[PDB]
Amino acid sequence: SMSYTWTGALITPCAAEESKLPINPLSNSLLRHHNMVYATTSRSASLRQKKVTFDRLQVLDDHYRDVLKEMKAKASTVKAKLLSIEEACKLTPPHSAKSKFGYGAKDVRNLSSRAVNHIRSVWEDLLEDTETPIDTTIMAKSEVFCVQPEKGGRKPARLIVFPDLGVRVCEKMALYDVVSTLPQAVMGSSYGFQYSPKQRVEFLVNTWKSKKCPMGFSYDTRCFDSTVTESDIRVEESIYQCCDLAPEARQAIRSLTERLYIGGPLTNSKGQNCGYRRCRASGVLTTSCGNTLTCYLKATAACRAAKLQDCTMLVNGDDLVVICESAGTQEDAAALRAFTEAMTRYSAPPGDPPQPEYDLELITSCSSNVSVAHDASGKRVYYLTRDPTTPLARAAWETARHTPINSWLGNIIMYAPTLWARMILMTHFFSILLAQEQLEKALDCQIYGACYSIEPLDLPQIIERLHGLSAFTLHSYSPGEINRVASCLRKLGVPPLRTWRHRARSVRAKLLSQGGRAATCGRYLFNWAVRTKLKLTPIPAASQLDLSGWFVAGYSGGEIYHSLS
Repeated sequence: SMSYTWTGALITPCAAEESKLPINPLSNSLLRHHNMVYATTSRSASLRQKKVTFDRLQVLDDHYRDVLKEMKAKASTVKAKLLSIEEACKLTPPHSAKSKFGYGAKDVRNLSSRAVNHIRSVWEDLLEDTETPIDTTIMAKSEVFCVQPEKGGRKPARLIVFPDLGVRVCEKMALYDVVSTLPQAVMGSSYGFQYSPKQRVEFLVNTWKSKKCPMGFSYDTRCFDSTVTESDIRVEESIYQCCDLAPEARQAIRSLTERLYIGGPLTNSKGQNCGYRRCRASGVLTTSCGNTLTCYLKATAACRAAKLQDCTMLVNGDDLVVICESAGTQEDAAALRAFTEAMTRYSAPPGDPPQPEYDLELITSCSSNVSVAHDASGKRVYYLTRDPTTPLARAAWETARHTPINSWLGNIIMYAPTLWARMILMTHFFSILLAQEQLEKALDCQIYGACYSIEPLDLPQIIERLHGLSAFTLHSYSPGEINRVASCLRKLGVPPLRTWRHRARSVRAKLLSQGGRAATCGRYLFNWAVRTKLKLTPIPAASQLDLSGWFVAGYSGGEIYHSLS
């Protein structure tokens, strides 16, 4: 069964695609090697198509089936509520794709008579048609990367697939509660999305220390979505069906599974037939939960085949980390081969093969690795961090162009404690914000496929809740970490880490100068940039935050918008 089949209709853009970074002043202040920062366009989509299109063989064994039965037994404890139309409408992001039926996302959120009526009619249809494949749009995704180690050697665009806005509101009705609460229920400590960065590094470390003589490894899969088989999607459904569901909810899931999730026609932006899909659609609500479930099922089966001892997993969609138990160096390298050849039977061959690590800090996952620093107390605090090449690169983009999602905002949130988000991302953007009278404005950002609307003035307490107060006091960062950031600041052409210190003093003074919530940003965020430190006490607004539904579930192209209605 082919992941995709094509007709020859192109993957068309719906608008004008920008490919290169503008030489903006605000841009160049951050990053001067602007010819290194590109964005993806539909021009590279056929390259991608060649990567994602293959025939997939799949052979399930007793291990797989044991594990599946164990997951279903736990999913049987779940009682999932059916959402009301209004409820699912509220969950729709305001700048989500308009419906081909002359109503939009802002219409849905407003309960526009028209939108609501043909959401209803779509729901009705899901109950009375169990067979007809639902149409989908296929699109080249525009993302900014920095170029790489070879020649100018760029990633092709990712392909997104999504049904109509109406179906997407329906998916939410039938399945939001299921995909929000079943992953934790089935996978427990291993479901990665339940974790704020603090909690995530805490789990990783505690898992590590709990071991004998720990061995760990990431496992990258080649184009995961393309490997998800029709079987995979049906089995996924068999798990959902173990929930207590409402009768309509149950037929809705059964219909969506047959009509949408397992495959269907792909249409371009010109309304032409592009071809057929028989694997995971990136942009349906089940994509994150289903990927996580499927990954954790396959991984856990492959462990037992590989005979790895006392494994623990952290699964985030298709990103898999495994901390387990060394049996000797050559033995370990041999079981890691087995895990792979077993994953390959399950139709999940590896990107570049898994490599046993023996330092926790060496293992990468979710584009991330644990690192160590010290708080003001000299006490060693663990934190999570990554190569800043991509974040800074996109930071360079959102500076020079208006973008719907400001990744930097999310990046300062998730990577509050990191050297590079503190010295560059915080400094850069706050000097901009201050020089533009735009601190009180709220900007949209994503955390785990979920959109929030946040005012940057509330960044210190959001950072304290998630990361701790030490994330304003960290120093003595590790050598290699420091050496990676600096090495990256060269590549991108970013002023080095001593440059950013002065700029910070300047804005920090400009921030204190304003009192109110502004000043507490300057005092807390940029306290690193002085030696006569102010001293830092718990912020009153910290505990009074509603950070519910923040680190509960992942919604990768699930179209979720948790912020205020």
